[PDB]
Amino acid sequence: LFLLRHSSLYDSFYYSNYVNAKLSLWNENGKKRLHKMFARMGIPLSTAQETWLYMDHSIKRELGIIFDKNLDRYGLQDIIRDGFVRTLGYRGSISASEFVEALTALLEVGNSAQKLTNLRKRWVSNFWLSWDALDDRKVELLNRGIQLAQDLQRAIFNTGVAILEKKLIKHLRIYRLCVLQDGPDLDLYRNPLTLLRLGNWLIECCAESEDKQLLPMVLASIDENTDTYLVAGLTPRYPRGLDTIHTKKPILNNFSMAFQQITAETDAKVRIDNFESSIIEIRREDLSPFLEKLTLSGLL
Amino acid sequence: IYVSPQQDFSDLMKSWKNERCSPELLPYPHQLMKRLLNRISMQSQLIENISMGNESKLPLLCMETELERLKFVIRSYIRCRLSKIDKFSLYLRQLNEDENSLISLTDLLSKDEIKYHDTHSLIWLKLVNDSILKYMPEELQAINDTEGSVNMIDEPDWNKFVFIHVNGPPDPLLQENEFGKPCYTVTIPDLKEEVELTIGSIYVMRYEVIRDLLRDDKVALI
Amino acid sequence: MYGDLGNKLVLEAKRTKQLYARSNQDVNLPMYHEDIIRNILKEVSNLRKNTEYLKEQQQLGMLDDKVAKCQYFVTLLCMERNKRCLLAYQRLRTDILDSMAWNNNGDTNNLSHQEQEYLKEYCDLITDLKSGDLVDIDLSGSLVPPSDVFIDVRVLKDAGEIQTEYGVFNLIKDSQFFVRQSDVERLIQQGYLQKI
Amino acid sequence: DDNTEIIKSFKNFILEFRLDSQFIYRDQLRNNILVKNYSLTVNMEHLIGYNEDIYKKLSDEPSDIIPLFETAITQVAKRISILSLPTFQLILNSNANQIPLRDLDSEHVSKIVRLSGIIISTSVLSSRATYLSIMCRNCRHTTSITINNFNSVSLPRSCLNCGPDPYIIIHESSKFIDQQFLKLQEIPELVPVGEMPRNLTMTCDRYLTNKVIPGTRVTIVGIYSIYNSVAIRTPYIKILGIQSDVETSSIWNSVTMFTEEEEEEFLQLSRNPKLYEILTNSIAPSIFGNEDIKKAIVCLLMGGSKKILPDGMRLRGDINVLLLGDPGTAKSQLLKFVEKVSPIAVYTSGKGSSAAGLTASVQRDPMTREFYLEGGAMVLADGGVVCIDEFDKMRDEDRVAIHEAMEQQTISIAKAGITTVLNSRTSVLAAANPIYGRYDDLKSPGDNIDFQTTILSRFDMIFIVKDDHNEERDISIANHVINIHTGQEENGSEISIEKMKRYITYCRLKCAPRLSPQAAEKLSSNFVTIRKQLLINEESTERSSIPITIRQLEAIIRITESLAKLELSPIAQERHVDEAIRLFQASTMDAASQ
Amino acid sequence: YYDIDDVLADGTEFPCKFQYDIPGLGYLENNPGRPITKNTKLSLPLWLARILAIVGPVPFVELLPPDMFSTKVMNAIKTDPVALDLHSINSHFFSLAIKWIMLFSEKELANVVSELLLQRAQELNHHASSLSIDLNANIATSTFLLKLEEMEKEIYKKSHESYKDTKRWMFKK
Amino acid sequence: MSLPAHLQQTFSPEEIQFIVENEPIKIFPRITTRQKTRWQLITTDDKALNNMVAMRSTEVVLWIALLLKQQSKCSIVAPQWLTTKELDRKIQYEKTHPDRFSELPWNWLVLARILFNKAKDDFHDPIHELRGKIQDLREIRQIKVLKGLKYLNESHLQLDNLSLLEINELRPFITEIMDKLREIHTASL
Ligand SMILES: Nc1ncnc2c1ncn2[C@@H]1O[C@H](COP(=O)(O)OP(=O)(O)OP(=O)(O)O)[C@@H](O)[C@H]1O
Ligand SMILES: [Mg+2]
Ligand SMILES: [Zn+2]
Repeated sequence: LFLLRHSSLYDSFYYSNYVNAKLSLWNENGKKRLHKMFARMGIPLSTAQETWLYMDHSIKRELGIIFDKNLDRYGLQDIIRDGFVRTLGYRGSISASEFVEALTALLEVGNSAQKLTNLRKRWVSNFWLSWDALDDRKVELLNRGIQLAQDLQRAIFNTGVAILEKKLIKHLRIYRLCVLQDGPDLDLYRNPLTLLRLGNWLIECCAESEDKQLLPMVLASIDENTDTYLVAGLTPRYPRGLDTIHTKKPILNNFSMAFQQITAETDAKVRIDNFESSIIEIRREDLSPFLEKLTLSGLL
Repeated sequence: IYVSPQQDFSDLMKSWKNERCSPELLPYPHQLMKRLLNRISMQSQLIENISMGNESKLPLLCMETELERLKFVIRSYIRCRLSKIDKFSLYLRQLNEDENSLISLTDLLSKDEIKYHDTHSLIWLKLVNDSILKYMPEELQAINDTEGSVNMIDEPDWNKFVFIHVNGPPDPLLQENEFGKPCYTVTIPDLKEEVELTIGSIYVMRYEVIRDLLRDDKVALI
Repeated sequence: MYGDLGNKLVLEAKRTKQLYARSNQDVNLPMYHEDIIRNILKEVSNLRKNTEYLKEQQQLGMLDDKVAKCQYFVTLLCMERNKRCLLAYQRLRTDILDSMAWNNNGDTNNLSHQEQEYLKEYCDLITDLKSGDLVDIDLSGSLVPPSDVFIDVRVLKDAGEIQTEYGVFNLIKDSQFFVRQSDVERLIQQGYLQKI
Repeated sequence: DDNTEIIKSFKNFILEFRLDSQFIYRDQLRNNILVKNYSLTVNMEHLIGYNEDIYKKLSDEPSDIIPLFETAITQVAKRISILSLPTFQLILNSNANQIPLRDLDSEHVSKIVRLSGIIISTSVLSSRATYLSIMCRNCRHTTSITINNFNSVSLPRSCLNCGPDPYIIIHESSKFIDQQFLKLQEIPELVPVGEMPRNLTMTCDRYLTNKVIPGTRVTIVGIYSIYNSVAIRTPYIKILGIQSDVETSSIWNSVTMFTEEEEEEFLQLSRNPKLYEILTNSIAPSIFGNEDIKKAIVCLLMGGSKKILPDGMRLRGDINVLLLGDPGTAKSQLLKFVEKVSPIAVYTSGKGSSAAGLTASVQRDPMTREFYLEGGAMVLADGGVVCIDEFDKMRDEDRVAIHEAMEQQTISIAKAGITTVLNSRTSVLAAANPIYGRYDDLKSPGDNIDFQTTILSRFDMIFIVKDDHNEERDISIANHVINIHTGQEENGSEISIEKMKRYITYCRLKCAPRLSPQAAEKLSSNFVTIRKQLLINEESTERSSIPITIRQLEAIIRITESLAKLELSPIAQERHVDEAIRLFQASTMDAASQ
Repeated sequence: YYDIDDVLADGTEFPCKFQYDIPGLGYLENNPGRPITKNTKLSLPLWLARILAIVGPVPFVELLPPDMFSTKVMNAIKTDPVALDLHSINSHFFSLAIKWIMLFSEKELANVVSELLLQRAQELNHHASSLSIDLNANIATSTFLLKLEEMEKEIYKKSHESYKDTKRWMFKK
Repeated sequence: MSLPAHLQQTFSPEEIQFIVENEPIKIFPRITTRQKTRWQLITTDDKALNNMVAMRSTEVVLWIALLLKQQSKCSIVAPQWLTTKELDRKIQYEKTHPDRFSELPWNWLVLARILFNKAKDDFHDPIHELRGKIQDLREIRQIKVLKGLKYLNESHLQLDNLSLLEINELRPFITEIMDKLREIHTASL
């Protein structure tokens, strides 16, 4: 669940990739199913939306049993897991996943060639906010990171809702394709990490499920201040928590090789300077020929 | 009388504390400061010689830290002295202008302090003469007039209240009290009082009455 | 009356002193109040004219001793008051300039020509003092006692590979160093680095 | 038994809590005792962190547990302050979800709840009993009673033969505290569909009294209890903590409340070389153009300086602005933004207003049969801005009641044996339309304005806004509105509403500039020139409908003083005089020339 | 001599009464260039008043009792030193009182002023010691601060800064 | 001028700490410097450091001790007065005598802070108990200081056993108030 200990239980179930994937919370049916689940668990809606600290202690203590008996009905049996929780005297307790989420949020939104250099300088600066958050004396930074993580997850959820409602995810035999052109929050997706977050959200939702053959996904975004794309190849994922011989085997990311070969053969002034070779920057005009060549290559 | 570097450092610390907490400008320890500067030079040369040439890493760090501490102490002492000289330039000049006075700035100040005093006095006098003084009549053209409505020479606050700690001799002036503890007796002329200072006790006295004991090193400003 | 202009100038001096006290790190002296000082000097000249006229009247006139004494005393006291106000204002400004000079190792449009010359000469004097037997010490150094030998610092403003006496520090913006406080103390003083 | 253990647990919490190396509550208690502030503010998150059982006990039965906490606080204070003091007050802070005022029902009885609303009425301080000294009529037996103000106490029914109720209170030996009653309404945005706003009765004690003024949004933490005025109980709220976004203490007192870190943030902002542009851009960011009107609104918010002469004559220091324009000019939106940003403001409609609504109303108490005076928008908005929308719609009778308020800044009432002169130091921002709904250039200005000159002279600046159909401006406005609909600089080019409100309060409470002789000379020259031009512009057919009197000179002086105050400058120079003159020429002379 | 507050204190106006007929001293009076008759009552700055009073047999001027050292003010000081608002009475009250005492060699005013200063310094130290704490991360303090004289303000600032620095050093992480 | 205004007539807390770190302290060396390079210090004595044996009590300067502790080459022996029993005895002495101050070391506050921040595992007793005891002692001494501040006069004043940090904190207020009282009395004569 997303930041269970620093938000409400309703928010924790709502803004979770796995819960949305297994319930489709991006439409009204998913919300109705979630409300029905909460009603059968015996937790009032007002109680669920209460913050974690002030939630009724009886329900908080019984939460483990309540989940043990009710999550199986709705297919959320995988929510049960064992993690590491760290506490300091007279302070709140924070789990490892929540700490990592706060650090990533600080890294992402913490606060021609010239603009690119300025953006990369800003990211380098955010690195130091993330570094400072690792200290026990700087807890205000951690709280700020938690709030930014909540906001970023909300924005990514809105963008994913927009993508899925419009049916923007074109399906080609070799691979899937999704291109963002006129979203409300296009600026947030200049950072590769936010784009990867959105890509993971989309991969878990409606793709990990539906019993559809695994297919690599292409996610692209556009920034008007520079008029270029940020293409990011994403490897497919097996259903979460499904131990199997084929699930035991890993899935490799072949997009770096195909992108490099296309760039070398073609002439579109593509950038492969990023460490993650699957993320490239493409000029506005060249994306259509690049995708044509990608489809015709068949090396994905 | 040279004894050992530790005693020199202790005396330097005592002088620094007294200068920081004292109202007046105390006499300069010429010999002690010369010894300290020479020792700093030799120690810096020794550190350089050792460094130029892993068990020896920690000692070198200790030497460098010690050198930095000593340099900071000397720097703070000298800067406080310079500020005091700034505040009493006219006083100090008046001291020097008088011949009956026993004190002379050569004993009361070092050569660097004398040069700084003279240069700053000349510069400030030039500024105020080119700005203001040249327009006033001859009667008001003196930067240091003591016969005016308000005296222009700022003397030290002799009766300033300071904290002291009585330590005793490192004693004709020493005498015992009723309770069998050693004590000192000082008088306050204005109030016609007698104050009994007990060794090892902290007091808040006027500087003038404790001046002799402080000079003799029987008490130390906290 | 006569001392109102001087009183206003001293009020402005008090305002400047309060501004200096309130300011944390950055202090910029206000503009030299040339007009008020000009008016004060004109008033002093008028008082001098009054004194000369009184003396001439006493030389040849019907003025008596008591009237002459009282008028002369009043004029002299007014001149003393104006002189005191001017000197207090100038001394406060000079003290602030002195602190500024010591803050540096050794805009100006607000200063007057006399104040600019004074600042230049004082900086020269500070350098001369630093050139003497106190060369081993750096008089214009930090007044905070040394506490930690090694500290973490972060680059605040980009700069090339500045070659300091202690070593070469390629100050790339947003990069941390684990170095001695003494070596990079000056860089922190100028604002290139930060202790964090 | 259990009470002693609860008190011990609270004492241990007070004496042992620490998040790094400062005992927060111990030091806070010592500091509060130093300044004779017998109270203690406790953050509930810290209580939860220290021990969840204590929080559970506190939440289960607040009315029975809080007094034990107060006793523990008193004991710790005595230990920490006296070397071997009335009962201390407990003020709570929490971040729990706010319950809508209308959602408060039976389910929330005798529980700690957090809610926000608007204060509409406050009562006069009363006296409660804490320590009572009593004596029996017959045998004269001395006894004492200790009373806590939390209600789930009476004089003994039986003496300790004596008849029923034999004890009589001795007053000179008793101790009392302060009590106040407040009326809290629900926020307009939170009201359900087609329902009148709901009122709630609330009470505060000791250090929570005289903390809020009517018309200010507040957040309240308290206990949802009930009192029997036969099968029903009247609900009410027992206030435990008040949190408001307006420093009421600094508004009704010459005293000013601002942290050192605040004072130094507002000085740095004032030091900005171009603060005027930042504030002009910070007002109505969603409205295109209207820069001059935004500057006028800035001047109105800042206000001028008021002078009281030795002879007793008082000079107004508030700036009034009128907006006469065509439909679609965004005047009402500007009025709403002004009401939102000003520290104190009331938004009223001329149509839906009355003489007694906008000044003060004689009201008879139902019980005492005595007449009292309630207050209206110009008493509730004292020290702020009154936004009178639809100014033109107002009846003559109603309108005429505003003159003294605007000019003399007082309200004179002689009704039902009540003879008093109230204080209304307010600024009026009004919007209106011409007679025919548009400013027809064919007809004379006199025919386009039904306002008598007497009311118009009081407005410092009059803006005649005419909608001109220009293709470029139309395209720009359409693009701006489309971007607004389909769609945060905060890079020094604009400051949020809260910061602007705080800066306005600080500037008003800190600076009151004065004109220099050069400013006075320039202003006199400009006034002579303007009056001469107005005299020349006169036509034999009609006399100028827009007036130019001494009030306009005073208005220009006020604008200059407000401009100087904007930068915390003690003196106003010719630089501000030029801007004030430009604004006057752009608005009032522009209206008059047409 | 160069201390700003001392210069301001000497500029305050004190009542005076001339004892001689001095033609040509009208500029001190409201009107310029007219003779000033004896016994005329006017207010002069302290710097001119003191010297004229001491110098001048019958001196030139007689210093009348000011309004800042009147029976009403003394009674208020004795009744409630802490609640008394000294700023409205004068912003340099202690400096002017010390100057007046030095001028007139009187002990009653000295005793009253000493008692007032001690009783005010008690509350001054209380307020200076009182420091704020940020739980998430007044009225009486400001009410008393509005009543302080300039010297008391300086002492308060010094003590408050010392306390703040000590607390910061103690609780530095 | 040369010296800032806040450093005039008083010491900053950092200066008080610097003064404190010149005092000796006992340590347990975790290395064997003694032979069966060489420290050559000019401010303190270097004989002790050279003749240092493992797990043998030796005396060195506090700042040198902290420098060694940073390298985990010496365990600082906490002062005897910094035990729970001794602090309790001092609290009892303070409570029984409301007129005097307990005979605590002149550097107890500064040394306690330094040792708590730098040497946390060296203490035999729990740190929180020591912090609570120190806090209680500080409040009692503050009460005594407030009670004793009522006797300021133009003549002398005695504050026995008061520590260095408290004197540094109180120097401005006490000094200025007594100076003004003396000025008034002098003017009276
Ligand atoms: N420049 C502008 N920028 C943005 N919105 C505008 C602008 N001008 C007008 N509007 C919009 O036009 C509408 C006009 O309504 P509004 O109540 O603000 O008008 P008004 O000027 O008060 O006119 P009326 O006299 O008819 O009451 C509002 O939605 C306002 O948002
Ligand atoms: Mg409208
Ligand atoms: Zn009875």
